[PDB]
Amino acid sequence: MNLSSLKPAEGAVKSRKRIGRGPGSGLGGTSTRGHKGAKSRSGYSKKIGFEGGQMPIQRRLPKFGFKNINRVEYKPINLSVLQTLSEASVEDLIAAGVSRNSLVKILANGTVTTALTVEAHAFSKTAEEAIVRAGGSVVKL
Amino acid sequence: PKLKTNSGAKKRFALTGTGKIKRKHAFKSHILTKKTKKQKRNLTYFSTVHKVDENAVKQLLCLR
Amino acid sequence: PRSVNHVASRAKRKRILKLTRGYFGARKNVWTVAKNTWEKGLTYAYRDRKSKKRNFRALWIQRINAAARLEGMSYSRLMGALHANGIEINRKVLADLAMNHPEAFRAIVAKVKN
Amino acid sequence: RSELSGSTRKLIRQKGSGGARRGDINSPLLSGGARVFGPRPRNYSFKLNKKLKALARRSALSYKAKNNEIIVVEDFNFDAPKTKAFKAISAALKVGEKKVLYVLPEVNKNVYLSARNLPNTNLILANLINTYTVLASKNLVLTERSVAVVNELFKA
RNA sequence: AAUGGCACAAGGGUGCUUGACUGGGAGACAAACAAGUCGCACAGGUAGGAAACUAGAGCAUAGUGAUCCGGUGGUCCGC
RNA sequence: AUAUCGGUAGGGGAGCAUUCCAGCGACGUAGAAGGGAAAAGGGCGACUUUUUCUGGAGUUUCUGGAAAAGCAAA
RNA sequence: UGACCGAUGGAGUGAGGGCAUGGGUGCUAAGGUCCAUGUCCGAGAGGAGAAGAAUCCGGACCACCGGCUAAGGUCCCGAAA
RNA sequence: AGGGUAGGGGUGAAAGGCUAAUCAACUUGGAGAUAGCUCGUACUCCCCGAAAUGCAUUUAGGUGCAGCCUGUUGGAUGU
RNA sequence: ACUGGAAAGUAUGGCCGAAGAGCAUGAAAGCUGCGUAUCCGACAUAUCCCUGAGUAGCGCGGGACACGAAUCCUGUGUGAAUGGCGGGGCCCAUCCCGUAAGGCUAAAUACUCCCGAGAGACCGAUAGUGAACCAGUACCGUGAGGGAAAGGUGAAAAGAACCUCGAACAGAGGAGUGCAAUAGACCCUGAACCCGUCUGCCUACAAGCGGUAGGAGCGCCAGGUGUGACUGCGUGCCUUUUGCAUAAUGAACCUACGAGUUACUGUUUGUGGCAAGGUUAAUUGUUGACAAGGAGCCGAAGCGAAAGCGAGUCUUAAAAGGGCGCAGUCACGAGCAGUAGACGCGAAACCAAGUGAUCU
RNA sequence: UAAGGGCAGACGGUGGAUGCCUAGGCUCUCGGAGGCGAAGAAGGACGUGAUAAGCUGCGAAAAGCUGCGGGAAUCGGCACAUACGAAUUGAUCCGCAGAUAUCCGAAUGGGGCAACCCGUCAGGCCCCUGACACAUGAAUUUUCAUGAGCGAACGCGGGGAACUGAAACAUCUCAUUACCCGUAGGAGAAGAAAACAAGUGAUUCCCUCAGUAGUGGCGAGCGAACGGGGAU
Ligand SMILES: [K+]
Ligand SMILES: [K+]
Ligand SMILES: [K+]
Ligand SMILES: [K+]
Ligand SMILES: [K+]
Ligand SMILES: [K+]
Ligand SMILES: [K+]
Ligand SMILES: [K+]
Ligand SMILES: [K+]
Ligand SMILES: [K+]
Ligand SMILES: [K+]
Ligand SMILES: [Mg+2]
Ligand SMILES: [Mg+2]
Ligand SMILES: [Mg+2]
Ligand SMILES: [Mg+2]
Ligand SMILES: [Mg+2]
Ligand SMILES: [Mg+2]
Ligand SMILES: [Mg+2]
Ligand SMILES: [Mg+2]
Ligand SMILES: [Mg+2]
Ligand SMILES: [Mg+2]
Ligand SMILES: [Mg+2]
Ligand SMILES: [Mg+2]
Ligand SMILES: [Mg+2]
Ligand SMILES: [Mg+2]
Ligand SMILES: [Mg+2]
Ligand SMILES: [Mg+2]
Ligand SMILES: [Mg+2]
Ligand SMILES: [Mg+2]
Ligand SMILES: [Mg+2]
Ligand SMILES: [Mg+2]
Ligand SMILES: [Mg+2]
Ligand SMILES: [Mg+2]
Ligand SMILES: [Mg+2]
Ligand SMILES: [Mg+2]
Ligand SMILES: [Mg+2]
Ligand SMILES: [Mg+2]
Ligand SMILES: [Mg+2]
Ligand SMILES: [Mg+2]
Ligand SMILES: [Mg+2]
Ligand SMILES: [Mg+2]
Ligand SMILES: [Mg+2]
Ligand SMILES: [Mg+2]
Ligand SMILES: [Mg+2]
Ligand SMILES: [Mg+2]
Ligand SMILES: [Mg+2]
Ligand SMILES: [Mg+2]
Ligand SMILES: [Mg+2]
Ligand SMILES: [Mg+2]
Ligand SMILES: [Mg+2]
Ligand SMILES: [Mg+2]
Ligand SMILES: [Mg+2]
Ligand SMILES: [Mg+2]
Ligand SMILES: [Mg+2]
Ligand SMILES: [Mg+2]
Ligand SMILES: [Mg+2]
Ligand SMILES: [Mg+2]
Ligand SMILES: [Mg+2]
Ligand SMILES: [Mg+2]
Ligand SMILES: [Mg+2]
Ligand SMILES: [Mg+2]
Ligand SMILES: [Mg+2]
Ligand code: NA
Ligand code: NA
Ligand code: NA
Ligand code: NA
Repeated sequence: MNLSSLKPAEGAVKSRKRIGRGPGSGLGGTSTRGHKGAKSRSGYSKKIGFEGGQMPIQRRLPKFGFKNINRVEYKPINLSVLQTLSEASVEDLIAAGVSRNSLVKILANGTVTTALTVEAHAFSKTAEEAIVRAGGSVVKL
Repeated sequence: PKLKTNSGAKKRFALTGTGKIKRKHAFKSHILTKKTKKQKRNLTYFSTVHKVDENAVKQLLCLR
Repeated sequence: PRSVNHVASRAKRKRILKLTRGYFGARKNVWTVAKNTWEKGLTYAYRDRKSKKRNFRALWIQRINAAARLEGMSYSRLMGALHANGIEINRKVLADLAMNHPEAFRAIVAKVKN
Repeated sequence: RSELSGSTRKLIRQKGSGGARRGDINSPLLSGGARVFGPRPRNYSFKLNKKLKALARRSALSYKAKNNEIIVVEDFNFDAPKTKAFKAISAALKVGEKKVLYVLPEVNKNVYLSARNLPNTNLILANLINTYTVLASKNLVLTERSVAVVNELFKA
């Protein structure tokens, strides 16, 4: 093609909807609005959370809980991912192949079966047991 | 401008892993005694938002 | 950019005004009166295309009745005899023969007048 | 309506005049009134992914190469700006009949001045190649160093 | 109150008692939503009884009404 | 192949015309646009072609793009 | 038959009415009023009843100067004894 | 003839009279106030096609959610 | 050379190009004019030991801070210290940070009455500024104030000597100019509503939305066209309604004008690019384009109010006894939503600053 | 018989649609500049031409006067004009610098119904004239500089609504908005820790953090900062 025979992909573009332009279009007259009432007027909007005067659900259910402003959240890395990284080094925590300046926690999802030297901020008990069974090392910092 | 979150909704609702909305149970009568000890149904277990009432809590929490 | 379709807008009216020729008074040339008259005529034309078949069948039946009563029979008796003898000549052909080919109509009548 | 120059005074009283009820003079129903939903100043820029744009550039270059409208000439310099010299080069390369795009590796002030006045010719650096500029011209003339620059910069 | 039930009584007496329990809800009824109704299994330890068994209040259906903000008794987070 | 195809509110699909833009093709004082008359055409339609008179200088096809993008009643 | 059910995008409606049946109310009145079960008008053209929203027959893709029927009809206006 | 009292302010031998043909003032601006109300809403062809009920409501000619329509889908059962 | 009133048009054939931007010229010009690329040019005139007292702090009443009672401010009443004092969200202690009651300070930021150079998938005379022209004019009002309509002969005025009718150019018919005067001053083009003349056919026994379907005769230019005796059927349209010929609403008619738009943020979907990853924002370089910018955002683990544990977790003394869990991302187009006047016209009113006692 | 009427065609009238055209608007970009005025402003009045001036220009020296530089044949402004003159001894025109510049207006000698009336003192002419001076407030020492008024937006400061939303309404919102008033500069304001925080290191602005922390008849709503990346 060139600039004189441009073509988009089939179904990529579509004409917009135009209302109030006659009977043949199927969208004239009342222009998809119905007949009367509040919803047919210019400038109508929905009051969000308004149910006609009944007590709304966000007011009749109770508030619960509190959030911790000093919350430590780790990033879950599993043993199967650790194996995948190990298969094309031994000393792990390279993190350049994945997080970006965060705390990491090793969890037990697959298996290791290979001697690693995994270093991470925190570990699971099953993770440490699996590393020991595979004949590896755990460094926690 | 960006859509604003409803403050009461953000204090009353939470999201789960599958995208379901969980909530606390309001009592029928909040004066315990003269109500059967089976009030653990509304006193111990978090429930979910009914599918019919859904999309309203979503719009309250900015369709999240 | 600013788009106004002056020529197309006027041509649409002029085409319909060409069809409203011959009407009475304002109905021939005054746009909102002429357009109103034209569409009612179109509904009339739709109904009249249906009623034309009824009218022409009634005319054929009346002419056949006259010719058969000349021959000494009524329309209903002649049609009963024709259907019993199983000939498939339709009312338009029978009326055309009755008005223009009386010898052929006489032949048809004599075949079934047994 | 809010930026017309007429006053906001009600033109006629609400009831009793016998005509249509009227507000202020800036109404769109009145001759010389407001322009409803007219144009507003706009920014028409939109975003395409970098990989999408690179793929489009490669697609345009491949279209040219497949349709056999790419020819490679030696690098040349002009001692003085000479439109006749550039025209002679174009006629020798047989790209004077239609639109042609030259791809150069460097500035080449004299060459640019020589090519400035010719109708169906365009000049562009190799590192500034874009899909529209490639597709706009019938023929594409690369130089020896332009081939190397395009190969090293727009590869993969 | 009315309706339905009730003799192996769910009606009336004595004796002993605290199950007017803790942790609970396979499964259903009903229902715009909010609310509502019946009911586990098993474990801990009891009451009655020779045992079997029964007891998570009352023959059943009315006897209240959210959220927010406050009070009281127990038991994780703030600077 | 069979079946189906009345429709208000309303949902869905496919298109015509208008103004400007890019690319590619064209037309015009041997007569452009506009105005009058006539003729033909379209699964169907919005509309499109052709001839002639007036007119006396601009217009148009195809593909894609963008909207001050269509009136009978307030 | 085919559209029943799930999940999702978009709605409109939330003034109904007539007839038949079972009832309440009224006066065993109302083209009255309030419910239930069907149906039609609403949103439905065509035929008969002189002329009638919902009574009887019947659901209109377009064309035809072809044929058969439904309700109801066949002395003339007006098709057919 | 000249002067003074200015907006619910003045003035009123009191009628809520008069205050520039305006009185339970005028001009400009906030301002395109608000109007759950009335009216109006423009090219074409094709396919499908309702509701006028329930619950709640300072609600009753408004609205929320169900019920009934439509588009795309995945299961299958609906009559 | 051709056409033309007139070539810049067409067709040949040449030439310049650091100049093929443009405007004008009797039609559309690289080579006719002014210009353009490029180079050159200014007599002046401008511009470049000491250490902040009615202080810190405090009581009462208020205010600003995102905050509707920690920090900062103060109307009222009080009132120190010289390592001390202040702050880290009520209050105390430890710790950490800082050094009030004195002052000045460029850059990166906001805006356009004005001057200069440019641009537009902006308008083209009911549009675009109210104002293309005599425009804040005419007109209206005591006043503050409100506030229009109105562009186009022709290339060139060559803007019609003279004649005829007529009292007169009032107007016209000629002559003449001109490509054209049916371009003649209101002058390009010259539509509709509305108003006439001529020609053809019909019409004075006939009765309802004015058409529609049949159908003689007459009349024109070879199968088309005008009219139409006579026959059948037919209570306009919009809106609003359970239901409208309705005696419910609405319009004198024509031409022109007139009402779901745009921005941002979500969400769903059609089509695409990458893919366990996806994508840059502000901004920065080289010349709108290429290249750089990884800050940030989503995804990649969940459960629990939380500490926390983790393909588990919560409840429990303990139990699956119960609850919740065991391919994305970035765009382009389209639907919908919210926030902005948000489909258009329409109140009665409320508030602020002014103008009026020339009437009464 | 058509008095009249109906339909069609042709040709006219009226009217000014449409098409084509236009420097008159609209929105911006880049670079400058960001004031004028008591040495009298903005804005006006009255004049000024060979022929009345409606605009334009100018000011009793009045479509104009002088010098220097540029330049070379027409010129004497425009609303469809003739006359009469100027000009190669260099007009007209363009750039820079000068001269003149009536009256009102902050208006400033005193008044006043703006564009007018009435004065005093020093001189000069000659009851009347032309030319001087004669205001007020603040630094100031009666000598001196400065100020007053006007004017686009942007800045800072002093006062400060209501309609509206919350489906009523009073806390709340609209909004420290509209509006009134005062006062700068080319920008203004801010700015060098009795700071944030749980190591950074003065202000200002942009992108994020984030519709998050908070706040709120915990309703409608409102809504940061730390940190990170930049401009400087
Ligand atoms: K008992
Ligand atoms: K009858
Ligand atoms: K008959
Ligand atoms: K030229
Ligand atoms: K002409
Ligand atoms: K012309
Ligand atoms: K005419
Ligand atoms: K007729
Ligand atoms: K009426
Ligand atoms: K008086
Ligand atoms: K400063
Ligand atoms: Mg519809
Ligand atoms: Mg309509
Ligand atoms: Mg309506
Ligand atoms: Mg209604
Ligand atoms: Mg509605
Ligand atoms: Mg409104
Ligand atoms: Mg009309
Ligand atoms: Mg106003
Ligand atoms: Mg306008
Ligand atoms: Mg529009
Ligand atoms: Mg339930
Ligand atoms: Mg059908
Ligand atoms: Mg249909
Ligand atoms: Mg011609
Ligand atoms: Mg055009
Ligand atoms: Mg197109
Ligand atoms: Mg329009
Ligand atoms: Mg129109
Ligand atoms: Mg209702
Ligand atoms: Mg109802
Ligand atoms: Mg009734
Ligand atoms: Mg009855
Ligand atoms: Mg209806
Ligand atoms: Mg029906
Ligand atoms: Mg019928
Ligand atoms: Mg039969
Ligand atoms: Mg009274
Ligand atoms: Mg009066
Ligand atoms: Mg407002
Ligand atoms: Mg209004
Ligand atoms: Mg159907
Ligand atoms: Mg609904
Ligand atoms: Mg010739
Ligand atoms: Mg011409
Ligand atoms: Mg105008
Ligand atoms: Mg006379
Ligand atoms: Mg002519
Ligand atoms: Mg004309
Ligand atoms: Mg008679
Ligand atoms: Mg007769
Ligand atoms: Mg009624
Ligand atoms: Mg009727
Ligand atoms: Mg009405
Ligand atoms: Mg009327
Ligand atoms: Mg009517
Ligand atoms: Mg009208
Ligand atoms: Mg005419
Ligand atoms: Mg003098
Ligand atoms: Mg000189
Ligand atoms: Mg004075
Ligand atoms: Mg309110
Ligand atoms: Na559609
Ligand atoms: Na009074
Ligand atoms: Na006549
Ligand atoms: Na004076």
